[PDB]
Amino acid sequence: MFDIGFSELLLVFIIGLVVLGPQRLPVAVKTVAGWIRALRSLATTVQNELTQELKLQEFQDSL
Amino acid sequence: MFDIGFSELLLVFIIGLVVLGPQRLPVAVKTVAGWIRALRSLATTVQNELTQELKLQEFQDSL
Amino acid sequence: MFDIGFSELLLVFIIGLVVLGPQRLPVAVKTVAGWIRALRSLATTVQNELTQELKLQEFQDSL
Amino acid sequence: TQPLITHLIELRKRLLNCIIAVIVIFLCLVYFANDIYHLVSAPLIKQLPQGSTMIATDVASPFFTPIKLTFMVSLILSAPVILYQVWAFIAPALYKHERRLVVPLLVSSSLLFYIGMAFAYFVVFPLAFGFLANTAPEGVQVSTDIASYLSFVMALFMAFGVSFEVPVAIVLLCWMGITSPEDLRKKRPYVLVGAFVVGMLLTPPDVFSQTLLAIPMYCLFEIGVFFSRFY
Amino acid sequence: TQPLITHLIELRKRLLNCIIAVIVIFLCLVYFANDIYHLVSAPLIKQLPQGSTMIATDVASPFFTPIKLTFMVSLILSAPVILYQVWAFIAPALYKHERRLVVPLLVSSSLLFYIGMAFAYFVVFPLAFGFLANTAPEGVQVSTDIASYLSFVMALFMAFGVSFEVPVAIVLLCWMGITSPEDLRKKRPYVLVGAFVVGMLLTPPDVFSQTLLAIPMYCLFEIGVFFSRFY
Amino acid sequence: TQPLITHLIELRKRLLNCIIAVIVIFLCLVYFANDIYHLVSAPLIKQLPQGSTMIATDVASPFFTPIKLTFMVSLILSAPVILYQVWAFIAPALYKHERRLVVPLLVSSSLLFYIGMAFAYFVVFPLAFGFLANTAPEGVQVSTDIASYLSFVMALFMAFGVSFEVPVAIVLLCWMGITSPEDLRKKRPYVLVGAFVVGMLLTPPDVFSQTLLAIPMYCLFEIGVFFSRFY
Repeated sequence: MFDIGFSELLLVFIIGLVVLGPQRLPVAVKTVAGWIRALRSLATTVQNELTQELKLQEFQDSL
Repeated sequence: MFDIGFSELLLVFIIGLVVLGPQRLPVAVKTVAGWIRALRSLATTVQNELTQELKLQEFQDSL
Repeated sequence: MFDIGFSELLLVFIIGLVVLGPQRLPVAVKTVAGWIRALRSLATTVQNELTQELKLQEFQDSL
Repeated sequence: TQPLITHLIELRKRLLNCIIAVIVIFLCLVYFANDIYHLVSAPLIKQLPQGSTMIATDVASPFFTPIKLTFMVSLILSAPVILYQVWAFIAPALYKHERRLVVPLLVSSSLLFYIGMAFAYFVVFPLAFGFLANTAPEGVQVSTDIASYLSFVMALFMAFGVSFEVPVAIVLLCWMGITSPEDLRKKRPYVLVGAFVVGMLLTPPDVFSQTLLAIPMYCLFEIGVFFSRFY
Repeated sequence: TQPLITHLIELRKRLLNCIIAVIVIFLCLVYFANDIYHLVSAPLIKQLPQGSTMIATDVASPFFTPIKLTFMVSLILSAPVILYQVWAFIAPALYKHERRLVVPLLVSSSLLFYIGMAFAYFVVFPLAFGFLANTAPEGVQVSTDIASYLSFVMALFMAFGVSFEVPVAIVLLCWMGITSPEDLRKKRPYVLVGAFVVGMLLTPPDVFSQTLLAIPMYCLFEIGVFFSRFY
Repeated sequence: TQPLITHLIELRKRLLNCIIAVIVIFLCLVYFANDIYHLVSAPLIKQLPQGSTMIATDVASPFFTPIKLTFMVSLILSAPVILYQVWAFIAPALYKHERRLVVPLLVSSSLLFYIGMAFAYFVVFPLAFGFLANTAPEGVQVSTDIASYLSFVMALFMAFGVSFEVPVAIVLLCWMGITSPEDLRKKRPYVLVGAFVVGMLLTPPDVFSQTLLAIPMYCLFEIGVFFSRFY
């Protein structure tokens, strides 16, 4: 947690709405949300792939 | 955030359990959770219709 | 909050990686994640069972 | 076009006007930053013990804290402007003839905030500081930081301004059509938990502070219910 | 009726008893708020450098900090009452004859908390304050805030009370049936990461504090394993 | 074996080297803890008003704060060592001949951080402290806490070191192939919101601080775009 505040988060919405307007801000939110989706996709892939390397390689040597 | 703490959150559970008891507190939790569902329902609807007004209207003018 | 911070969380990953290595730390992450799953499983069961004891018993007496 | 785009177009304009109002008032009072601080610190300086003065433990506190005061003062001064734009944005949704009643209600809700601050500054601040300053344990020097004093002053100003509005709000709702004293009495247990929740989100992460701010809210709700019966 | 409703009925009663015990002890000691503070601040006052006293940078610190200390003192004093109700609420689930063993164990765990507090107050506090106070850089005046002193004192009391219980807990589990020195030795890497995580959840958000409190836990875990071999 | 296990094996070794470098430098400078603090506090002491000294409101501040500075002094000193290991871990992924260009670039990015720190210490610190100290309101004693001074001092070193890198980073990217002045001009509105977000994650939870750190980043971005046109 990087020192998140209530007034700090409201300002970004207030500053973002004024600077971007109701034509670029929602696109920015979608673009920002797309970055989170990529991080979740990377996290989902890495966690499964890392597990698929520890468990199977250890189990293969047992056989 | 709104200055969330551990002992602060435990007190509401302790105070809520004493004041409400095991007959009104679970209803309060369900009622409060219903408000969160309504906010999520509003957020889910607003986000979709906001995109449905930006992308199509811009794309309709292209045609 | 239990006073969560950024550098504090990075240290645990840094300390965890060095102490555990890339053969025990991912197992620890899976083991820790299993505890969260158990808490959610307990929370899911308790929330539904408590509702099934408050609402049904009150409604049964009405009949 | 179409709704859900023009709404933020309107809200962008209203937000700009609130920003313009805050900045304009702040720039006018930015020169007299210490003068407002002298007025704010006057109740404490008078009641400070002999040999005890105000201190600044932060490097930028001597400059930023008076500037921080002026920004908050502008926010309170521009509150009628901020509340006007919020009402105007929701005015098209209040064409059901409830707009007529809320126009003076918001105006009346503005004086009550200012009367609460005046009551705290003139009646409570001399009494609170006259006791808090001259009650320290033996061997303890009361050197009040000017940064912590501003937060204490703003907390009390917010607390007393909100405190004055609550009984009148309860009476007004319980008067005409919305609520009755019986309904508010049966919601007493839920307000107590609500007071703790509201106080938790308004106080710093300390159990003592939440426990101390929540009780006045329950007390304010109690007298409001009592006063509504006298209608 | 039925379980999960009577369980919270019991927990409500036990929570009330803990609340009543805390309030009753707090009200008894609320009058002597500065007297306990004088006892708490005595180790620091004795070792304070000449010309250096204690200060109060917060407006409400002269009154609330002694009040806060008595509240936490009531919590420690009422800990046997609090622990009794927690045990009683889980007593029906411990009908497997393990109830007999835990009745003295919880009692024996209460003195160890107080012995650690006494050890910190009588042995460590004079030694720590005698060094921390008289080590400031040149030109730095040690003006200790009373509000920050309470947090430092309370953390040390919590740290030493927890510190005393850990070796005995390790020995007791390693004694009868639960663990062996071999098992705890092979879990050494996980305790080190666990110490940092516990340090996260108990120290303020500062990387120095977590790194500084976690090492004692690993050290306390180390000696407990060492003592278990001498069984 | 196979990737995603050897990668963390390599990262574990690189993390150890960074940890060893930090510890080794910290241990060398651990004895001169007050000497560096005297150097750090020298700009403030010179500009401190008559009768105003530095204070320590925390119990362990007289010993922890000089220790804290040395640890974070070693972090800056070991930054070239830290950056080398990060580059080496990503070096196999940069076999596309971009490795040749980034080796001087990371080295060149190291002096800019130090020049910014030197500029703040030698040019800005005497100017800022000479104004901030001698601007307190009447009746306010400037007794700066050594703990709060360290956080203020290191924020400025972080701010100015990052500030020096931004224009050169913009020019270099806008120079060869990555960007053009036209592209960075059409991304001006997004940097303004991005500056507020970056400041929000870097400043304490205070609206005043985020609003105050965000503007310099936008200003630094503005001059960088201006300088890129002069290519």
